[PDB]
Amino acid sequence: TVPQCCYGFCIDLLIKLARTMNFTYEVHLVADGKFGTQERVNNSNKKEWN
Amino acid sequence: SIQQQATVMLKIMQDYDWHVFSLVTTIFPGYREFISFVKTTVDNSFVGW
Ligand SMILES: *[C@@H]1O[C@H](CO)[C@@H](O)[C@H](O)[C@H]1NC(C)=O
Repeated sequence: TVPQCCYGFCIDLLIKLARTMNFTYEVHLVADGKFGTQERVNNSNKKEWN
Repeated sequence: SIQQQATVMLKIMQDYDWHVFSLVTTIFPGYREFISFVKTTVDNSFVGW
């Protein structure tokens, strides 16, 4: 969990939303590195999301 | 038990080319657990029909 630097348009919109609604930013990268939609788990255990 | 019996019934329904189903029960507390299990299995649609 090394600290990376991420920026762009989405972070600017997030900062604007935080300033308008007095929020705070806790940006953290996803460990999976994917959107993580519905998928079939191994051995048909259960239905969950990643 | 009821929990595994519902799974067996659904596995049987998988064959015979059956996909649409509807169940009718009573107000007994034991039957409500079966209904809840069926609803959870329906919500568990990642695999199966
Ligand atoms: C923003 O909301 C926080 C709520 O924790 C409040 O303490 C703060 O005074 C607010 N700032 C403004 C400018 O309204």
